[PDB]
Amino acid sequence: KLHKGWFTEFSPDDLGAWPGQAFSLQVKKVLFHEKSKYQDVLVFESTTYGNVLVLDGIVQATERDEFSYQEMLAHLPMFAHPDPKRVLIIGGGDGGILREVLKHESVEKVTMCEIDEMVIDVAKKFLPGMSCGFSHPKLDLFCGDGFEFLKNHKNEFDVIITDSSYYELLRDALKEDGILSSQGESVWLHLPLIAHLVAFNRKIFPAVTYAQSIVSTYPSGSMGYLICAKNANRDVTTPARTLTAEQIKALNLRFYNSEVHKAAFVLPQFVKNALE
Amino acid sequence: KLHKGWFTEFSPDDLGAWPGQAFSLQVKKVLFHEKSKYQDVLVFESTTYGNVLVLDGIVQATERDEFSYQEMLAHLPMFAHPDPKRVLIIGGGDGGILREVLKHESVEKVTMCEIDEMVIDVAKKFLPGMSCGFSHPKLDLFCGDGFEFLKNHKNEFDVIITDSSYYELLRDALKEDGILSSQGESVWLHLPLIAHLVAFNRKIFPAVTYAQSIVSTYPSGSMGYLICAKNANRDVTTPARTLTAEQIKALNLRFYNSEVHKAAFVLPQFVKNALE
Repeated sequence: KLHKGWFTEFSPDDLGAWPGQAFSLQVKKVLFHEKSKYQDVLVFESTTYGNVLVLDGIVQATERDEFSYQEMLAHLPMFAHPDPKRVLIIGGGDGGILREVLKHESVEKVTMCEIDEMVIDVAKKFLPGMSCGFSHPKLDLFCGDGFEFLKNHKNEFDVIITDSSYYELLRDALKEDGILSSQGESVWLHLPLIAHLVAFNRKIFPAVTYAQSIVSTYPSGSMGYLICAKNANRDVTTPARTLTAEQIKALNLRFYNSEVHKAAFVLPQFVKNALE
Repeated sequence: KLHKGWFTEFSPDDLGAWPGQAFSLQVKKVLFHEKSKYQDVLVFESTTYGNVLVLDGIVQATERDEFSYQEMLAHLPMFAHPDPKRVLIIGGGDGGILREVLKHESVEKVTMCEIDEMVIDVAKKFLPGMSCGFSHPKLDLFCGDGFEFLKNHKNEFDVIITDSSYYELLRDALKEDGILSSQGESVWLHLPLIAHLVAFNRKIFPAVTYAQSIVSTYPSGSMGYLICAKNANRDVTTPARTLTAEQIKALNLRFYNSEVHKAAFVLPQFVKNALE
């Protein structure tokens, strides 16, 4: 997919998508490019965004933006839950969600399901500051069939996060005041898809809300986040406890905070319409 | 700048900017492309974004997104002011800000400074729904030297909006409870520039705040907005009066509302740091 010193993130319709547009990064030099038994895995140093990881032609992480979507996707469920001790990450090969989860002292053990071990190694070698947590004693790594895992691990997890009736599996895997956080597509591109996803979870969970935030290297520039809670009294849109100016700096948070937490759920009109 | 059925919004460093990246739209057919005495003006029908207007190689408006930045840039100052009657738009050749301003019944007269009459005509011909308001009896159009204009029109305006000391001119042009709204760059790209702009306006106005929102076709996907008030007691971050579900639909608002209004000022950590 590399051209004239330029990488272009085309939509998969190239012979869930973003047809009719594409975003491009200027390349200094390729640093890796193999095929694992799952996906085309490419990393390059870019002119202005640092090292960037692309999987199957889709940008996954950038050194320039190492924090924005990861802080939101992890910290939303984490701070909304009143004492998250047991956490599951589905996806996360790059390390960014893991890094953010480990900032919560209440965590006793954190399990991560990543099928492609090559993504982890790449991230270890080419993307530090994204992949520090892979040596943490609280990390329980698993490369197995993740569906069977979830079938056999009911009532284990205070928080499940997924980098994306599977949602019934997720519901049963959570403990009783469990919160779920899932990567939630683009309101600019997949609004009928988002509407669909929210609707069926309202069948499964007593509380389902959809927040969003800016993310530069994501198609069209905002990622959404689906957040479902098992307890009908959990308001996931106000965090359990509220962070002070110094608690934030202590935690090296660059995007997320209590105020931002709350505002990410104040949706634009056209988004609010389609979710009723 | 047109290639293989694809238009690419490169950064001006092509031999205030976004070096090292670019965004692209798939072209069905060109619809216009002339040089006026000011700027290269190009409009094309795109595969998936409708007709798009590009000026000097910079995307200005799209039929897919006709509303998001327009609704915010215009309605922020408009609803923050308690009775805006006299309004000035600097820029606005496409018509979008004007459309949104005319929704406020309190407006008696609205003056617009656009140098390039070719942009207005193009917008009239190729972009309806963006350019309905060019026939409104409240619109006072002006194609003159806009600096001299502002020198001679002191204490006339309740609201000035600009599609972008200078800012001293603007301050003097405003009446006594005047509010100012200016296109405010990208927090992803021009943070030292945003920091600079906010700092000098805190010298000029007793209240200066910076809000932002998502905007798909803008570089990296969020436009910022600079909002300054002459009265030190004006809190621009809470609108004067608060819109109901029906007032919103009456006004055909697709992005903006009172809740959204307020949240656009809740800045991400890294942005909040750099503005202190």
